[PDB]
Amino acid sequence: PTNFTISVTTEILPVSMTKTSVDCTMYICGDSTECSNLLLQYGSFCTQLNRALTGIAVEQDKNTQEVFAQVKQIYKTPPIKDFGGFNFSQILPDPSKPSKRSFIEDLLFNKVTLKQYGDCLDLICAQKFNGLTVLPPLLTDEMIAQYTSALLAGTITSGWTFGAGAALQIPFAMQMAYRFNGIGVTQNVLYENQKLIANQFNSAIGKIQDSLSSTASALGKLQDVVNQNAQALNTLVKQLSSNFGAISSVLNDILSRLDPPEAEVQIDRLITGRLQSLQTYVTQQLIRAAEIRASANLAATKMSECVLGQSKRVDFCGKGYHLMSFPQSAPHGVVFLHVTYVPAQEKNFTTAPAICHDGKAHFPREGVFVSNGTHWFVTQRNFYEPQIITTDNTFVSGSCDVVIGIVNNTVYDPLQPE
Amino acid sequence: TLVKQLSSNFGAISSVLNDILSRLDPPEAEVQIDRLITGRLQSLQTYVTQQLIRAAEIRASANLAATKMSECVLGQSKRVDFCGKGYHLMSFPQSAPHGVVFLHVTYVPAQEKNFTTAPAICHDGKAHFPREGVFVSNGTHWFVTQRNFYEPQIITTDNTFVSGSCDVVIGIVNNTVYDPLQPE
Amino acid sequence: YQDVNCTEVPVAIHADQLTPTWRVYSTGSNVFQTRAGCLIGAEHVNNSYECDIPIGAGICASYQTQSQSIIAYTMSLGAENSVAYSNNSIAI
Ligand SMILES: *[C@@H]1O[C@H](CO)[C@@H](O[C@@H]2O[C@H](CO)[C@@H](O[C@@H]3O[C@H](CO)[C@@H](O)[C@H](O)[C@@H]3O)[C@H](O)[C@H]2NC(C)=O)[C@H](O)[C@H]1NC(C)=O
Ligand SMILES: *[C@@H]1O[C@H](CO)[C@@H](O[C@@H]2O[C@H](CO)[C@@H](O)[C@H](O)[C@H]2NC(C)=O)[C@H](O)[C@H]1NC(C)=O
Ligand SMILES: *[C@@H]1O[C@H](CO)[C@@H](O[C@@H]2O[C@H](CO)[C@@H](O)[C@H](O)[C@H]2NC(C)=O)[C@H](O)[C@H]1NC(C)=O
Ligand SMILES: *[C@@H]1O[C@H](CO)[C@@H](O[C@@H]2O[C@H](CO)[C@@H](O)[C@H](O)[C@H]2NC(C)=O)[C@H](O)[C@H]1NC(C)=O
Ligand SMILES: *[C@@H]1O[C@H](CO)[C@@H](O[C@@H]2O[C@H](CO)[C@@H](O)[C@H](O)[C@H]2NC(C)=O)[C@H](O)[C@H]1NC(C)=O
Ligand SMILES: *[C@@H]1O[C@H](CO)[C@@H](O[C@@H]2O[C@H](CO)[C@@H](O)[C@H](O)[C@H]2NC(C)=O)[C@H](O)[C@H]1NC(C)=O
Ligand SMILES: *[C@@H]1O[C@H](CO)[C@@H](O)[C@H](O)[C@H]1NC(C)=O
Ligand SMILES: *[C@@H]1O[C@H](CO)[C@@H](O)[C@H](O)[C@H]1NC(C)=O
Ligand SMILES: *[C@@H]1O[C@H](CO)[C@@H](O)[C@H](O)[C@H]1NC(C)=O
Ligand SMILES: *[C@@H]1O[C@H](CO)[C@@H](O)[C@H](O)[C@H]1NC(C)=O
Ligand SMILES: *[C@@H]1O[C@H](CO)[C@@H](O)[C@H](O)[C@H]1NC(C)=O
Ligand SMILES: *[C@@H]1O[C@H](CO)[C@@H](O)[C@H](O)[C@H]1NC(C)=O
Repeated sequence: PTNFTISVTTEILPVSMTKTSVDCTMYICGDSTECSNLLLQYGSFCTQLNRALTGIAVEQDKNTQEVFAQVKQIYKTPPIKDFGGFNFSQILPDPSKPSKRSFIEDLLFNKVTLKQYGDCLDLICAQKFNGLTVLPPLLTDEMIAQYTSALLAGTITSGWTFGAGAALQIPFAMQMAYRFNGIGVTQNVLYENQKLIANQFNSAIGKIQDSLSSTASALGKLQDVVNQNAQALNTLVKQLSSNFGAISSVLNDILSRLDPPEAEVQIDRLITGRLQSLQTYVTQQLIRAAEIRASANLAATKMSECVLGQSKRVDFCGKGYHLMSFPQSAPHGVVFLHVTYVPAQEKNFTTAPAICHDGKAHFPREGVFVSNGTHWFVTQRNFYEPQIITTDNTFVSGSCDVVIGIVNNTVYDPLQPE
Repeated sequence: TLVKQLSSNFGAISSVLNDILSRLDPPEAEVQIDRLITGRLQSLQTYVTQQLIRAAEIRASANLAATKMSECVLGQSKRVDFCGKGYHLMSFPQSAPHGVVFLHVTYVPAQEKNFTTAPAICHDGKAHFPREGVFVSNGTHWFVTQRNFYEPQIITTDNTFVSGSCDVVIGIVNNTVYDPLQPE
Repeated sequence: YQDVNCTEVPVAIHADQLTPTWRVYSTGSNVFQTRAGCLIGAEHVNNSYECDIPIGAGICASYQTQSQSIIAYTMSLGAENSVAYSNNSIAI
């Protein structure tokens, strides 16, 4: 390749789901004394449900604490100075935007579509009277943006050094130079093409927001976790119209027409049928929590390795060669913006494994041997930048009979003119 | 819980199976026995389902521990925060009942100092870049260090390499580069 | 109380048919309106410590010895810090 490209990509991950609690007696009996006294000779099928649901509920906070509370020193966003030509305005928080969240986060919170007791006195009040309650998360949406604005303000100021100890400042260009040097290319390639790369990054950031503004199905993973947790609670209430073999599904039309010995046969069918629905609900919630947990662990690993460092793992932090990442918070999830280096318009060349000068075989230290038809040069393999074959580009080993495709050329001694 | 669940009469007249067989004849007893049987199978099924659900988390923890044993103990990982906090050097395993304990050894940088830096050096019409470290200044002299430990040296032609001229690099400074074999 | 005002607790729980011992947890002088309901029985401080008993919506509670009482507060994310950035300055 002879030129390159800077590409910014997006990845979206669920981190947590809603926390619920169920009142056994209110769902089954419903402020009846004939019932809830028959539902006492049944077993302990109501403490064992609220143990499991609380185990689910208290884990959704560890999920968030693992992903976002990576570092617990709240670094402050510096008054935007010059960063070499890079413009981090759409991702750093604005003073005037609500809840001090950035432009991109404001775009993200609108797409995903998520009652006081004075108002219930619809379908939320119908499930509030039957014992089903939704608890609030511990870490609010303003305490997560402050973690994100510190993760994003330590990395554009110190680099990779604040996820391994104390933060050490460094100019941004001299950080991007080391990041370039970590993927194979050398420093002068960045130091001589700084304006072009700054413009490419600034023009690639200004396309993610345009994509997010005219595409409804952008955050599709984060909507299907809020749809299912509402579908389950809506099914649990619709399941109260079923008479599981009883004469009626209403508990006040059995207690007003039959005497206790003749009523306990229908009440004991309704009780048995209404416990099964609760058990099914709990089992399905336990099964979904195990996927949300895996996604939270993946997001924590990705935060530790793509944001606080620079990964060599292929396709782990985007497509291409990884340079850096920036996190943004989305409701019940996380969004990573990955920056990658993609090679570009390339050219054909003729190659050789070694050079036979006068009875020796010279091999290249770093790059490869190429020919423009009549001359031989040495380049680096990820960017066409030719040089002259000397004794400080190569090293000697053996003779010119074991290497298969060895060619004959000259090697210029650097200190022989002197 | 599975044993405490044997005191429940799931709608039967009693939870004890010998007080139903000693007071009722088979046709009148099979209606209560068939309620106790149905109620006592559900507890076993719930127990089995919950055990199946917990085994899937223990399996994931075992797989994570196996990967961590392969990469932190038998090698040296470059992955950040995978084998501790800092830079990973080595690990040692210890066995605990129903588990494993890793002792990670890490290198943490310490008391640091401020310096003035430059991207390149303009000697006489060339731009020299450092091979490994960075360029620093103690106020009046320029040295080259390694980035993770302050150990200064002298800018020569075997610490740097030449590329281009002094107009494309933005913050290029002017200094001298000492040829190592020129005295000789 | 999960989703009620701090002036509608007496009417939401029917605080007139309850025992006089239950009727002390529905009155004033300690009411505190969080974003997750109304909290009664906890002294509100203005500092920020680490979370001890998580209540929710950013509010935690603990048992301190100011003699002894339960205090509710807003949890702290961490220690504030800042880093001196410039375009010709490194730290080693
Ligand atoms: C490597 O690729 C980049 C593109 O990624 C090339 O940069 C481009 O250079 C061309 C020619 O200088 C620019 O075209 C110019 O467009 C403006 C109007 O926008 C016009 O007024 C100029 O007269 C000219 O036609 C192009 O915009 C620019 N692209 C960017 C993003 O800067 C670069 O030249 C390539 N380098 C090599 C070594 O081939
Ligand atoms: C960084 O980019 C932002 C977003 O483009 C710039 O903010 C505005 O940009 C538009 C078009 O680029 C201008 O018309 C406005 O005047 C800009 N300012 C306002 C009022 O938001 C921002 O200026 C860029 N930052 C720098 C340093 O140029
Ligand atoms: C391969 O590259 C070499 C080196 O650039 C070319 O040699 C140059 O050719 C031009 C022809 O106008 C001369 O003016 C230069 O003096 C030659 N050397 C230098 C110092 O650049 C060679 O011609 C190229 N071969 C092809 C086929 O392109
Ligand atoms: C590359 O150089 C070698 C010499 O190092 C050339 O090998 C000679 O080839 C001729 C026949 O053309 C033999 O008679 C000689 O004995 C060979 N070796 C010597 C001692 O010169 C080889 O031909 C060259 N290949 C080319 C021209 O690409
Ligand atoms: C920066 O470091 C250089 C090199 O160590 C200092 O130069 C030395 O200064 C002392 C002053 O007493 C002289 O005795 C030495 O001969 C100088 N060079 C050598 C060979 O070490 C320079 O003064 C330092 N600058 C500051 C401000 O500390
Ligand atoms: C660094 O060195 C360059 C020379 O390589 C200095 O550039 C000269 O600056 C003067 C004005 O001060 C011009 O009149 C000359 O044309 C420039 N070039 C030449 C040919 O000398 C530059 O000023 C130096 N910068 C410093 C002193 O830090
Ligand atoms: C290189 O050569 C191949 C085969 O001759 C040709 O198809 C291709 O277009 C050439 N140029 C490239 C790959 O840039
Ligand atoms: C490449 O293959 C051709 C065709 O077999 C052969 O003539 C030539 O010697 C080969 N070159 C090398 C360097 O192997
Ligand atoms: C380095 O400089 C900054 C700003 O001048 C200062 O706050 C700090 O104490 C200095 N020393 C360090 C970071 O060791
Ligand atoms: C650093 O910034 C100052 C203030 O804008 C400027 O005067 C100076 O030239 C800059 N230095 C470099 C190396 O960019
Ligand atoms: C309920 O609380 C809200 C604020 O949370 C307040 O505006 C409203 O007046 C209250 N209702 C009363 C006091 O009846
Ligand atoms: C906390 O701050 C508020 C507002 O200034 C004040 O009214 C209240 O008395 C303070 N409480 C304490 C514990 O000082």
